[PDB]
Amino acid sequence: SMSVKKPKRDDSKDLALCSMILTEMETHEDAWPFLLPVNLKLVPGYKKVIKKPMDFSTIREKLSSGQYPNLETFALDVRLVFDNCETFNEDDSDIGRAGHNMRKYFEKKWTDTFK
Repeated sequence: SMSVKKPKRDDSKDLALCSMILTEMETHEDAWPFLLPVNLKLVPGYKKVIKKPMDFSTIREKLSSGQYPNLETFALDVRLVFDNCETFNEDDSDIGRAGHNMRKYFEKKWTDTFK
């Protein structure tokens, strides 16, 4: 509350460390469904169903231009990529499996770097 604060966690490396995670996600062999925005002209149903599209290149641009206020808003966009994937793709498909694999890969790096 006013004039009463928990000890200050050092967040000075968060930007660099999120960049590193994102580089690791970009270079994973199962990243291909997520590297670029889904083409809303060429994929029937996507635009109406997926209210907030997200992909790795859009997170990279947001990260590089100071559009994440803190490391949690960064994690929320990464998770959105996988939540969108699950919304639109059957679990038993190449893309559905890719999304589960990448979400696991992310959540481990996230815990190991920050928890």
